[PDB]
Amino acid sequence: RPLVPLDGGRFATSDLNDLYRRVINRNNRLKRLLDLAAPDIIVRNEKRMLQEAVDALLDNGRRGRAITGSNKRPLKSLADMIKGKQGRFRQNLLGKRVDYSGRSVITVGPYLRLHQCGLPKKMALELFKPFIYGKLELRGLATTIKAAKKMVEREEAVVWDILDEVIREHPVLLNRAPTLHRLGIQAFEPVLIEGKAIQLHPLVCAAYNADFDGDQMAVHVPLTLEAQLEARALMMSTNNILSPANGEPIIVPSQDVVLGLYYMTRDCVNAKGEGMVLTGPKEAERLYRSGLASLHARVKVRITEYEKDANGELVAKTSLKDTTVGRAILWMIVPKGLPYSIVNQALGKKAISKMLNTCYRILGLKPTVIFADQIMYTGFAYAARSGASVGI
Amino acid sequence: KTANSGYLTRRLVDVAQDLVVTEDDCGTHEGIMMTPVIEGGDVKEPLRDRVLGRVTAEDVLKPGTADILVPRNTLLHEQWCDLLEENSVDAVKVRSVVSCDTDFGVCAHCYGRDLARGHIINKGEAIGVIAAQSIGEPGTQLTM
Amino acid sequence: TTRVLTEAAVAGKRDELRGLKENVIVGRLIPAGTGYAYHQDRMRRRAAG
Amino acid sequence: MVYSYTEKKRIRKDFGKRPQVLDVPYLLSIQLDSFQKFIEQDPEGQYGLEAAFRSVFPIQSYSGNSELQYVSYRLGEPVFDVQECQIRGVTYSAPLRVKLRLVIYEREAPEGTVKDIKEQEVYMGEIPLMTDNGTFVINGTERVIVSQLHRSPGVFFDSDKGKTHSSGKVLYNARIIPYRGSWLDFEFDPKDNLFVRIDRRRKLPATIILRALNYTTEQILDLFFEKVIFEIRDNKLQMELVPERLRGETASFDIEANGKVYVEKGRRITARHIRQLEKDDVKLIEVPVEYIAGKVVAKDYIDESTGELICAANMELSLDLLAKLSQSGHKRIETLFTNDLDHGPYISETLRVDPTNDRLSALVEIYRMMRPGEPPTREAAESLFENLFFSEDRYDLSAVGRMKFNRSLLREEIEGSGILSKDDIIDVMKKLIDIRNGKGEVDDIDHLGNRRIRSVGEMAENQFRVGLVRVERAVKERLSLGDLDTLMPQDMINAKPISAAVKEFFGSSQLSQFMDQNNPLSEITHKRRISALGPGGLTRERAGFEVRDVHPTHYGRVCPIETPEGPNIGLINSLSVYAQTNEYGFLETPYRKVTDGVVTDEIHYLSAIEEGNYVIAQANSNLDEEGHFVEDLVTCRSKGESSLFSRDQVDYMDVSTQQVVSVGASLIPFLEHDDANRALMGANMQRQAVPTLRADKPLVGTGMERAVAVDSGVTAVAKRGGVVQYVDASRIVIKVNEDEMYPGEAGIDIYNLTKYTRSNQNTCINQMPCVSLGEPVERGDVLADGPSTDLGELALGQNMRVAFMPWNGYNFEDSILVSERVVQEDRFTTIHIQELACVSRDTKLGPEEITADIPNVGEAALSKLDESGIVYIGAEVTGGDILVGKVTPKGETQLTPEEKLLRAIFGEKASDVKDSSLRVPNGVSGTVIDVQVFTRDGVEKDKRALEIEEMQLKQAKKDLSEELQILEAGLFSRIRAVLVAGGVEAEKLDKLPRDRWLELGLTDEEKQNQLEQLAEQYDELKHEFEKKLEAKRRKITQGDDLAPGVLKIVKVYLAVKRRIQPGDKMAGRHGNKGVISKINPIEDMPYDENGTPVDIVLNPLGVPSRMNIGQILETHLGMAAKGIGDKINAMLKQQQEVAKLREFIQRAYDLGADVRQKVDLSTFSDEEVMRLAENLRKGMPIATPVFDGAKEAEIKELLKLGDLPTSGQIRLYDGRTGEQFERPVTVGYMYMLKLNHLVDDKMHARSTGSYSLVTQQPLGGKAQFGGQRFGEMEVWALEAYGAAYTLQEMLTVKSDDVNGRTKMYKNIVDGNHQMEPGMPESFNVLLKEIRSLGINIELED
Amino acid sequence: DGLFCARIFGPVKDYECLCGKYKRLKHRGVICEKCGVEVTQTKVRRERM
RNA sequence: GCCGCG
DNA sequence: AATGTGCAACAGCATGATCGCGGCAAGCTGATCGTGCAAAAGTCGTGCCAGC
Ligand SMILES: [Mg+2]
Ligand SMILES: [Zn+2]
Ligand SMILES: [Zn+2]
Repeated sequence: RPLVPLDGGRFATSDLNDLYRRVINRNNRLKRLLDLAAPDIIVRNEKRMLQEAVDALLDNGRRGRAITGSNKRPLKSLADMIKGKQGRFRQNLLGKRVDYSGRSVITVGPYLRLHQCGLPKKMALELFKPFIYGKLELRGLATTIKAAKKMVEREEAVVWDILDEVIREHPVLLNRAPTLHRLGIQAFEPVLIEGKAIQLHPLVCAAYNADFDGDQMAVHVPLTLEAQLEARALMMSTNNILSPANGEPIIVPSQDVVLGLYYMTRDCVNAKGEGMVLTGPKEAERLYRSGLASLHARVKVRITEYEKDANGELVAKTSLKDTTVGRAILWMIVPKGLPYSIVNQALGKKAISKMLNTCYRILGLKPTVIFADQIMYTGFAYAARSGASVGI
Repeated sequence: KTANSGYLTRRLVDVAQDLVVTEDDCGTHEGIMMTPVIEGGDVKEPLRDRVLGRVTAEDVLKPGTADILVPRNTLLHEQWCDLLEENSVDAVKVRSVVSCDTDFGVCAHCYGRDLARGHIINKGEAIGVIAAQSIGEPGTQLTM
Repeated sequence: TTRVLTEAAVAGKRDELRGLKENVIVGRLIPAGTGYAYHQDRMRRRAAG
Repeated sequence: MVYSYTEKKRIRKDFGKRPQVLDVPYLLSIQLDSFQKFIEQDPEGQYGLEAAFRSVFPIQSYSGNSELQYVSYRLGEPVFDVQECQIRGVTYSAPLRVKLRLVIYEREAPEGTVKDIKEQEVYMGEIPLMTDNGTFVINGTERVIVSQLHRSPGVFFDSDKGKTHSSGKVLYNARIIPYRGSWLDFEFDPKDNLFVRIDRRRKLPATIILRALNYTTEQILDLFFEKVIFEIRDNKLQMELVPERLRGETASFDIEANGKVYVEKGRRITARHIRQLEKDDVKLIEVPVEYIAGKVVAKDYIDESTGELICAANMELSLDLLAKLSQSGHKRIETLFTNDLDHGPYISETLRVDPTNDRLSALVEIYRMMRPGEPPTREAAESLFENLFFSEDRYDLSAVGRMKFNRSLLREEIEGSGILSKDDIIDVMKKLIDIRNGKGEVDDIDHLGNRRIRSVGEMAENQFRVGLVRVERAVKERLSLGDLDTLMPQDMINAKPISAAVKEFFGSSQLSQFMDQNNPLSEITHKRRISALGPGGLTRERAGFEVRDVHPTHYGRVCPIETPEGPNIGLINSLSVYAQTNEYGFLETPYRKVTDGVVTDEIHYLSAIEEGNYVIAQANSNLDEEGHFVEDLVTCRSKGESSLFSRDQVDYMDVSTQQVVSVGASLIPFLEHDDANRALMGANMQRQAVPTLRADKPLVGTGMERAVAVDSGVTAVAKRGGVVQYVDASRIVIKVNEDEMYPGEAGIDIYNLTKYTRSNQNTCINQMPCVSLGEPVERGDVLADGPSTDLGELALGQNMRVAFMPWNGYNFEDSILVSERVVQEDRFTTIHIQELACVSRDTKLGPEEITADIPNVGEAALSKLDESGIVYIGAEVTGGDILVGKVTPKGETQLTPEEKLLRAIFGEKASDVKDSSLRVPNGVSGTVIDVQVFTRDGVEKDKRALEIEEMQLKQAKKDLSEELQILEAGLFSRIRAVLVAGGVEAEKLDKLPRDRWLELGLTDEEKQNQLEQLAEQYDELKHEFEKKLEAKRRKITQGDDLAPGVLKIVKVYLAVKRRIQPGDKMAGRHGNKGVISKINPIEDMPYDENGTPVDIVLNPLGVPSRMNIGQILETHLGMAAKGIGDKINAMLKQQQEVAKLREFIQRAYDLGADVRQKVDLSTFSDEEVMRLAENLRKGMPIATPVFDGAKEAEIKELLKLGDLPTSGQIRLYDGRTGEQFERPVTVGYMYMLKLNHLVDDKMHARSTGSYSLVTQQPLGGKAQFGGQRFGEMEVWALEAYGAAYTLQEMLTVKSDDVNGRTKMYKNIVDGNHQMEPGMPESFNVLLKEIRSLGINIELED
Repeated sequence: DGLFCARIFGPVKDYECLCGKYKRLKHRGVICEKCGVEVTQTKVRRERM
């Protein structure tokens, strides 16, 4: 129950100090008037006053409509100041402000992988100060800890190189403010960037319910071997792909990725190239990119699929398929083992989550992660190529 | 409505905090009968959605008498669900957590597979907090 | 908390720290997840003496 | 004439389509008028200070024969003007000097006086004044006071929706709310019992107050009920006939009229039988005795034989009592109606419940109920009841309260006593009874006819009245002990309570908050704000759904769009453009009268109540030239609804199309194409824009920007505009034209622009001139434009070439992709200014000195400090460089030999005294702008102080010598003319000084009259100039009387230019916001066939799901405007001859379909046309009013005139691969804003810092080096993951384990990564807190 | 014998005791004759009741 | 206590 | 046929009503007397010897 300091040497009595002083005053007065053979009524009055004061101390706000003071506001007694909101909410029970932590605005980084995030070099070198001190001391650069502290303060180039070294495989975990479900806090491998805003992989945004319109995220550093393994094997974005509420995938293409995948896998009645025969998807990409064919053109393409019908074995079948150029170009991205029938559609955010789900249920985890990253890359690329826009 | 959602999820988390998977299999025969959720003149919940990733409590019988389709105490995955959809199964008896009868926890078999990963759930997964968060994450989009 | 402590204070009960919030409050490993394995070692030693 | 001089410089292309009847008001009428009413003298005590003074004074002692008489008051001149007052950091205020006198009366002679001391004025208090913009600069801040929306005092009936007892019975309650006092409640018990609630205490039976007003049982029964008479003579037992009352009843027996059967027993009860009975004139007829059994006697008949009588009111009758009254001779018996068809059994039940029937009994009962302490003795209950109600001072509902009270009860008179009578309670009780029966209806509480607005003047008056009664309670005491020697200063003036109350209100109150300074728009919005919270208002948590909704009466009074988003939605609003306040304070709105079928021009302001009965047209109703309605059946609002009405039925018409939307929301072009919520976000987001280096006008505006810029007060506006004489980046000097001139001393106008000056939000406030030299200026023109203003037009953003297209995922979600050209051209670069302060204060060990020589600090740090110890002006500082060198002394009096050796080797101080110098806080950079050292009187002046003072003197003399030079030139001209009239020496007379010794004497008349008067005027001018200069110099140089402890104050200003970067937040004015994602190089952006690249690339997916078509329409309109600008710039580049340029500009301005703008360049000469065309080179600033702006055809044809594709989309080529994008892309010019939310103030990181004294956890938030809060839900998520070790380290090692922290740090630096956890200090604190109760909690083993 | 006391609740600054009779690490757990203060770590200001 | 941010 | 007991309706009181984050002023405001006397402790004007 520390005393509030003020201007000069004067000190301000806090809440519990006031309550204790009041209790002591009434107790002392009652004790002194007991031995004076005082009349019964005054003794009774003082006993009642002492009992009232003790009750106000021990739990204020009941039996006497609070005792307040100096602000016309009820005084914070022992019961009220248990913990924040009378429970254990604020300074105990999962309410601790944590050290080795930071906060910044989030922007979109489409160049990232599924397991990577962008961390500013200024936000680091401050979260990772003790690690950098240890590396400086261990490399012989700064013997004394004072030398290491001064060298980090002056931030020479060697400090930056050592920071890049300590970041290498140290996952840091980001969370957004209303952590509704468990996917609202995830561990990413940091990539040092020159900036002041955290760069977040777009695919994970749906998990965070995060849009890049002023949102901010907090970064925590798991500074322990066990904590590092826990972040890598339990909280990594490549680990929690499906939402643990219904089982449907939660890292799915959204917005521009869906627009790109839909624009790519569509057909029009007449376009550049019609009924033309292609030896494979590579010829389709060459024809589109050089401009001799359209993305929506209908062609016949030789396509090889792989099936897992044999026990843990992939067998290939080659056939000529009526498709479009865009679907053939997209086929170079699907991992081996998925049928071509998952691409011969329009892929409107319901076919694409279904195709990711089938990839997970047939191939595994890591091929699905690679597939999701490649889907986001190609969707962004072909949405930009599409030039889709809204006009009046 | 956000305040109501937060209070509701706090209550759910606190009521369900003390529940983790502690045993591989309680061995009970008890279970819950599951049928496609139907009201009026339309289909709402097919049996595939309601039975996927659960463990059968009794042998499932094809309408032909004395033909065991899927054995007792097995996990139903997409292959099993498709196989039972090929036939005409309409009610499946699958064990649930309200009859695990184990002490201070839930059997890993009575509880189905965890939805986050394809495999069955492992011992020590705090499923009460997960369930509370799953129920309370919506609510901000329920029109009260 | 006024009602819960009052009935606990009179009855003279103990917690035994079996759930998650009990272990989180006192800063011990929770009995769920990677801390589940550690908690089993402590339980057998208690029974054995 | 048609166009003003400032408007002629750049004329917007208004799209109009509907003439405006009345122009927009001042936009600041509420605050200025309220304070003017509060301050100015009023010869009748209606409002302001005079009203309070007349309310309190005169006051006399208790029969002391001594009185204080009040005679007028005055406000003195403020000591410092608002500029200096803001500079020093003192409150802008004026003194009160009231003239009051003492009169001492004769003790022996009643009503006679023996002494009359009429002393001069006496000083009390310091009243703050508002500036010309409506702000109270107090304590060196801005502090706007926000208007309040509260419940008008009066009578309100409520129905509680009829769900209280779950029985479906609707309970009606009436409530009387005074302006100042205690309310009254009347409530209904579901058992049908009246109840009364005083001061919201427990319920009591209602009849107690009726008994308390000397009302007997018979009288109250007669007042609250109608009485019939039953006559029993000769056993006939007849009954009076009242056919109107006998509506629904069952005939218990045959009913005959004058011996003829009229209605049979149980016959038809329809209206036909009643009408037939009423048609026949029938006297009283006999009725069966069974009917009277259920009746209740009303009066108390007295037996003539004996004093015994049946006085039991509310009691039924028995057969024996009939014989008893027949014996007593009671031929006629008065009984109440007892009829339940429309009326009902009321009041009688409450009186049956409570047996008290005497005034003393009721008074003692109510005294015990209100005051549960000592019972009274016939004197305390009466005084207590007197103090509650019908008390002149304790209870008071204001004139608005009396007006509302009378109107709610339909009384013809409006003015009345501001205190309750005995009859009004009866009337309100009867009204509650009748609304219970069914007559009348319950009124709405959210209705704007029941919500009043209190502005600054009324609240200030209330606080002053509180202080005044507090001072009166004190001055009353001494008059019994005061002799004739007492004077008004010694009459317990007691300025302290008055000043304390007024300062406490103005500075620290609920509704007097820091005024936002971003742009002039946020200032002007904050000034005209309606807050439902406040002292006499309602709290945030105590407001339900209904209070924060949009009521149909909100139409032209309160904006439906502009309001805060999260907590305060609906509780904070803004006035519409045209809304004002009644004489009482209710919101009113202008409308145009309609006579016959024509729409006249006379304007009537209608309140919320009055508009309910008239039929009001719509703003966009077609009209002919004569004013008639074009179409017969027009839209209208009749009673809170809308429908189609005939052309002769309407009674009023909307004045304009901006009536609904506020000033903030009337700035969004194409508002009618925006979703209401997105428009709300856009309006609330416009106010956070940061003023940029260079203001850039909106290419797509509304036309309200001139009003906002001019009436916001940031700009410099002429008041007697003549011809500009001198222009400088700091000053503007105008010579006023002779047509308007105050006689004597000639006259010029000098405007001193406020240069770089920090705002409340640490932005920069800067003014730069708009006029060049010799340029004529008219009254009301803008001379300089403040922050984010271009030529007197609000420009709070910049025009950016925006292309709507997804780009490689860099504009995912709401992110914004920006080209490097935006950064290169220094668009969106903003200057931020910061304050740092140092204080030289006395200490126990001695005085603190500011010296350049700082012990222990080397020469390198002192490089940027002068000989006085303060940084040079313009020094660029960062990190932790010393700004001022302040030294704190230390006490040493035990002189020890080691200290002798130390003192001998080093200096006389030997660094004994510590140093506490002002250093830049870490992470702050900039260049020093100004230093504002202040010194105490008596203390020696600082070295920089003389420099600053001499600068002030030089500026003052430079500014004041201009009028001196003008006046001396005029006098010299007059003298030259006089000497020309006689004895002119030509240039020789001009060669010698002093008019060549005044040209000798020449003629006698000239020497005696002309020369003498000229010399006299010259010497008087010299003397007055000298004395005013001396007074100004004495004013400038003096010792400040600072706080007793402080001896010197130093203030240092820093300025830093923040440039745009990825994390920064940018938004359009249509609710579309985002953060930047990447700063693309110039060559990577998409370009059109002309090779010019776009500046901003936006995501189209944000348009359809948000429903901002205002985005797209503004984009197309900006493209068309820039096309016209490019055409003008092209025809200007090749030096095309003027006439074709005038013709093209005319064609551009002559566009549109029947637009009310008729700008014609024929009346313009060549020079002004060339200037305008050079001003339109960047684009044509076209404007669309809010709800009647540019149409599709107008936009398309505007694009056509500029040789642009009418579709609004062009062909874009990829900047990296050169391939054309497959589809056409929407490209235009959108006007974007840079919000105040920048990553420079939002990036934070911590690894170790300072921990709280208790709970030993890291502190919270930036500026204290805090750690992010791992809240409850974060731990829930970690538990859901199963992360036990991460959770353990987040709970103990990182935060609370005191030894775990150090061990973990040592393990990390070693390179061990080992936990070694422990015991959180928070749980030990909790254990000690629980143990400090009576409860034992321990740790078992 | 105040609410904040030094005889109880432990010392105020480091290992120093009031009146400066015994103020160093050399003396430990010693109570001054003048003042009942004992020399200790003054982190006991959070524990003594 | 007020204002704002998601 | 009058009487005692158990069940139910109405009033009053306790409880809780999301998570992070940023910035600014003003309060944060705060005292038990004197008592008058020994008892002790400290202090000041003064004289002392030891070093240059
Ligand atoms: Mg957001
Ligand atoms: Zn089980
Ligand atoms: Zn001591």
